[PDB]
Amino acid sequence: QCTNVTNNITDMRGELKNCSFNMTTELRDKKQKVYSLFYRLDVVQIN
Amino acid sequence: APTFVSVAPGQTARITCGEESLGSRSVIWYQQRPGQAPSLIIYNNNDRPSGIPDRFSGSPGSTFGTTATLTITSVEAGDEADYYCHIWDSRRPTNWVFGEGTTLIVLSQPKAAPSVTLFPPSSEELQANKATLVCLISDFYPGAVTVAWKADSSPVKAGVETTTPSKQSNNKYAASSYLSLTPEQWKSHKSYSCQVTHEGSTVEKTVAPT
Amino acid sequence: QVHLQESGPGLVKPSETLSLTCNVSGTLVRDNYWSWIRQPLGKQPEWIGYVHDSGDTNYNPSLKSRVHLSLDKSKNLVSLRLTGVTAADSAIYYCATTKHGRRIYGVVAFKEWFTYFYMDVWGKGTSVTVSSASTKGPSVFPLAPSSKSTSGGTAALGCLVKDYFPEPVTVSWNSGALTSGVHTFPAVLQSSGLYSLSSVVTVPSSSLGTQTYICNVNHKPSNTKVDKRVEP
Amino acid sequence: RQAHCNVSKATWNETLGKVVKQLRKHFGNNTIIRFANSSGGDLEVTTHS
Ligand SMILES: *[C@@H]1O[C@H](CO)[C@@H](O[C@@H]2O[C@H](CO)[C@@H](O[C@@H]3O[C@H](CO[C@H]4O[C@H](CO[C@H]5O[C@H](CO)[C@@H](O)[C@H](O)[C@@H]5O[C@H]5O[C@H](CO)[C@@H](O)[C@H](O)[C@@H]5O)[C@@H](O)[C@H](O[C@H]5O[C@H](CO)[C@@H](O)[C@H](O)[C@@H]5O[C@H]5O[C@H](CO)[C@@H](O)[C@H](O)[C@@H]5O)[C@@H]4O)[C@@H](O)[C@H](O)[C@@H]3O)[C@H](O)[C@H]2NC(C)=O)[C@H](O)[C@H]1NC(C)=O
Ligand SMILES: *[C@@H]1O[C@H](CO)[C@@H](O[C@@H]2O[C@H](CO)[C@@H](O[C@@H]3O[C@H](CO[C@H]4O[C@H](CO)[C@@H](O)[C@H](O[C@H]5O[C@H](CO)[C@@H](O)[C@H](O)[C@@H]5O)[C@@H]4O)[C@@H](O)[C@H](O[C@H]4O[C@H](CO)[C@@H](O)[C@H](O)[C@@H]4O[C@H]4O[C@H](CO)[C@@H](O)[C@H](O)[C@@H]4O)[C@@H]3O)[C@H](O)[C@H]2NC(C)=O)[C@H](O)[C@H]1NC(C)=O
Ligand SMILES: *[C@@H]1O[C@H](CO)[C@@H](O[C@@H]2O[C@H](CO)[C@@H](O[C@@H]3O[C@H](CO)[C@@H](O)[C@H](O)[C@@H]3O)[C@H](O)[C@H]2NC(C)=O)[C@H](O)[C@H]1NC(C)=O
Ligand SMILES: *[C@@H]1O[C@H](CO)[C@@H](O[C@@H]2O[C@H](CO)[C@@H](O)[C@H](O)[C@H]2NC(C)=O)[C@H](O)[C@H]1NC(C)=O
Ligand SMILES: *[C@@H]1O[C@H](CO)[C@@H](O)[C@H](O)[C@H]1NC(C)=O
Ligand SMILES: *[C@@H]1O[C@H](CO)[C@@H](O)[C@H](O)[C@H]1NC(C)=O
Ligand SMILES: *[C@@H]1O[C@H](CO)[C@@H](O)[C@H](O)[C@H]1NC(C)=O
Repeated sequence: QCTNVTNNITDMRGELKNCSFNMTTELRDKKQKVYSLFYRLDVVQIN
Repeated sequence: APTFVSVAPGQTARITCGEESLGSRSVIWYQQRPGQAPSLIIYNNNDRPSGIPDRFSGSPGSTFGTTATLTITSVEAGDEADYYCHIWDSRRPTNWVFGEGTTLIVLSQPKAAPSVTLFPPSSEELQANKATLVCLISDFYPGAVTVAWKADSSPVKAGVETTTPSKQSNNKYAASSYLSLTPEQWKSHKSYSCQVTHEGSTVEKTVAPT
Repeated sequence: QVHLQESGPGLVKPSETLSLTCNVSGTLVRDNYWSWIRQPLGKQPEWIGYVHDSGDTNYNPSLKSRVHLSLDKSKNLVSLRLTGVTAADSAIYYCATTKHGRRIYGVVAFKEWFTYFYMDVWGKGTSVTVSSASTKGPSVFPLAPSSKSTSGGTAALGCLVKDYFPEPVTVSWNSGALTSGVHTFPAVLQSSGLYSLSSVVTVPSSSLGTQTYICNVNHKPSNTKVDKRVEP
Repeated sequence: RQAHCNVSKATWNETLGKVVKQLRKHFGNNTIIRFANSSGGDLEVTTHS
């Protein structure tokens, strides 16, 4: 679930995204919601 | 909304305005004297326009993670005013509303404690189904307002309106606080009160029906 | 020297087209940039968009649909137009010349620079308030002082004006004879748009028993004159 | 900011002039020798990966 990185759009058409995902952790039953950054070329849209 | 900063005459001032810097900034500072129009002090951070003294200095916009800062050293009496900052952040969109200004005030004489006088709503007002408490605050300096209405144990947040403090040809300022209630509410609680704090010193006076 | 004059009606009914005018002297209206800045009472200013020749004009995104701007070289003036005003538009509208700037943090080949604006010379402005309230006669109420309140004497005393519009109101005591210990705190503009003013007087606790304490309220727009006697 | 590569134009113009001179030996002294852009392919082939 990505949100475009903080930028002033003058076109800046940033490829960078800011995506939070439900990631696993050290324990099997537990999970965690962590975020990251990914360029436009690494991610595709899922309808 | 307003933020006050006390500075002794002839000493350095510290002014905070704006969010944390996410990109390279171009900060603008403005001077709004009481009643007058906002006048420009600093444009493009430390760089200033013609006719401005060097005591005003702006923090550089090259660093990231900090807030803008207008530094005034050895403040003269004329420098006291309201100061707004206009943020031009590369990461942030265009800002059309200035930041919350900082109210610089030279002490210009010793601190005075507020004189408070609380009056119950008029008996004539009960006939018109209107009840109003009046909390008068005067002979206080500086012009810092702290409204606190406590009906017995618990307070009432809504129904209160207060005006801006203004001096009346004296060091003191003029603060008047009001409260609109119903006749059945004045006889509901056992006693009301309006507390007034000033620079960390709270003064409380109560009132009870008859 | 640059002489900028801000002219406007100053009082406009709700849902009405507000129009102002900024007189300009010392320089042509077309050569320099122009901007409008309104400011609510007790709050921070607000950029209401700028205007310049060659189609250089941008608006505030919050009121972009309602705001308008225009210029004319012949008369050397700046005009502001706003349709459908409400009570939130009550502000002091300033008119100031603006200068642009170029701050570069990148290569500039890929638009890694941005333009910042700053207003150098301002004007007095005009105080514009939007309200539908008509002229209302003041209602006087007298606060009642406590009796023999303490060994310290000098009990208090005062009046109470309520629901009056518009300003100003002149408040005296005993038809000007009482001029000592007179407080007339500034009017508290209510949320409903009707001003309210109080006035208190410190009197001796001994003379509190029997004396003439009458506050007289005069209001010019309604030709109202009300006196009231205060006693414990 | 964007990732960018900066190459001096005097040197690139000078070297490019060395490559174009040699190429004429195979195709003739006076012929049009133009240089163009990538004509297609994946992101690998199209750019200087
Ligand atoms: C690949 O290539 C690209 C492209 O070549 C490279 O991109 C470059 O990357 C750099 C960093 O990676 C960037 O550096 C940053 O530069 C900026 C800008 O520096 C310039 O602009 C400054 C402001 O200029 C204005 O004010 C002047 C008066 O003070 C005035 O004379 C001037 O005309 C400008 O005014 C203009 O705007 C006014 C309105 O605002 C208007 O009224 C005016 O009429 C006018 O239109 C300017 O100060 C800078 O000049 C400094 O540096 C010059 C170097 O030639 C000096 O000659 C000059 O005296 C200044 O000195 C400063 O630096 C000196 C040491 O060098 C120091 O001694 C002195 O005290 C000063 O500090 C420049 O003109 C800067 O603000 C940032 O800090 C960065 O340094 C580049 O912008 C960017 N792009 C380019 C084209 O270079 C990329 O890096 C390459 N990558 C690789 C991997 O190779
Ligand atoms: C990519 O996406 C991720 C999310 O997936 C983004 O990560 C988020 O980034 C934002 C900031 O951009 C973070 O907000 C900040 O959170 C700080 C931590 O708050 C928590 O802990 C503090 C105590 O340590 C508690 O007080 C907080 O409790 C409160 O907040 C929650 C909501 O979060 C409310 O529900 C509660 O009622 C409380 O109010 C949290 O538990 C927080 O400290 C920080 O606050 C600063 O900024 C706010 C802005 O309104 C100010 O009001 C506040 O006073 C702080 O002000 C800072 O700046 C001023 C100068 O202007 C300084 O003077 C101050 O000292 C201070 O530095 C803010 O709320 C968010 O938490 C974070 N979330 C996650 C999951 O990571 C990435 O940023 C995003 N990145 C990109 C590139 O896009
Ligand atoms: C990270 O994982 C958590 C769960 O561990 C996600 O929270 C859940 O989000 C879903 C939607 O994707 C919520 O579903 C809701 O279901 C109701 C019907 O039951 C529907 O009406 C709503 O419209 C919605 O679809 C769910 O309630 C919610 N919370 C849980 C399961 O506790 C979270 O969204 C994940 N974050 C990501 C993937 O970024
Ligand atoms: C790439 O960057 C290097 C430096 O990292 C540049 O080398 C400089 O070249 C100039 C003369 O052109 C010298 O005056 C400098 O002293 C050199 N730098 C150092 C650290 O020695 C090089 O020219 C740059 N080339 C391009 C194409 O951008
Ligand atoms: C943001 O980009 C827009 C593009 O129109 C530009 O007009 C504006 O001045 C920029 N502002 C900032 C603060 O970068
Ligand atoms: C530089 O390139 C131009 C064509 O872009 C070419 O005409 C010119 O001759 C080149 N410079 C030299 C020294 O050959
Ligand atoms: C240049 O072209 C001429 C005429 O075609 C030819 O005679 C000669 O060998 C060529 N020289 C080179 C260096 O290619």
